[PDB]
Amino acid sequence: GEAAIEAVEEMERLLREASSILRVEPAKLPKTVERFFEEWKDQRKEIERLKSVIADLWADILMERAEEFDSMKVVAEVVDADMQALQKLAERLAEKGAVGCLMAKGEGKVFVVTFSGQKYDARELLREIGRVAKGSGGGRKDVAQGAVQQLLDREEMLDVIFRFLSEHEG
Amino acid sequence: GEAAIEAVEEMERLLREASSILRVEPAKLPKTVERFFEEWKDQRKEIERLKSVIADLWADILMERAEEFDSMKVVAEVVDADMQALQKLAERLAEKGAVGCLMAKGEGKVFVVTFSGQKYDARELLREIGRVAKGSGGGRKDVAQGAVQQLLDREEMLDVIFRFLSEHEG
Repeated sequence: GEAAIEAVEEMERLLREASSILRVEPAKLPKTVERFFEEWKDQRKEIERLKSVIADLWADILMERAEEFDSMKVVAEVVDADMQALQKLAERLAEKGAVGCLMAKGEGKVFVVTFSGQKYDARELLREIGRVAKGSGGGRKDVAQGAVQQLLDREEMLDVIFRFLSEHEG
Repeated sequence: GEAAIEAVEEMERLLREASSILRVEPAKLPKTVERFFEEWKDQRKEIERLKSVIADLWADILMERAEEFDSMKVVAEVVDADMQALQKLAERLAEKGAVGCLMAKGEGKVFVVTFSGQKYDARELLREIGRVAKGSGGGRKDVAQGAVQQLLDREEMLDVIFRFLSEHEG
């Protein structure tokens, strides 16, 4: 039973350890730990909130240079984004009833995305430009992910997508 | 020392509570109090970063709506922002060489932020718009914070900002 004291040291150890890495009286520890755990959870959601807004504004900015084709706003721009981003943008542009494609340079390859807020099909538009840039990908009707090897101009793009519009659907 | 035989019990509880809130065995507490604490600071950084990005984009989209007075851009708008935000925008907007004022509704008052990436002094201007919306603030030559009771329309703001520009132009 002489190990009943060596354990008491254990407890006092652990307490002061944690209690110290937060710079607080070992007696005001629980209170601050609770607080910190809260902030930690808040910050977690807050960051996720901010990430949203950024893609929001970002999409908005992308609409600012849109082209028109049958009252439809076509968006085609090269962007400094990772795929996850391009996807967060594709959706957003789509919900605004726009149609087009976004590309972004990746290491070794080019990330591509296509969105549709109209009857046209994302996947359909994607292949179409995929043939041009030499690559493939798939997705849904309103959004489509893809990877390619050649980076195209906003012109080359618009050109590609314009055909797809004037032809594949009317 | 009996008043100490319970003081030890105390720490057993203290330790057990902290452990309890971060859902971990007291043995493995400091390890966890550490990870979180780290992840805590990281988050705070990340958040402050995401903010300066929302700013970068936001401002970029405010100019898209600027009027011009003798080839200079003037931004005047009502935005959903807090004084920290405003100040973030004002600086960006001035760094891009623009004149103008931003106003946002708050708890019981209206926040004002004028700026000038030109010869004009942000303060002079604030003083002027403040005189009309009933309020005051201060700042440096290029940016200025202030509070006002009535929230101006864009017409109203532009109205003021231009009159001011015209006086220092004749």
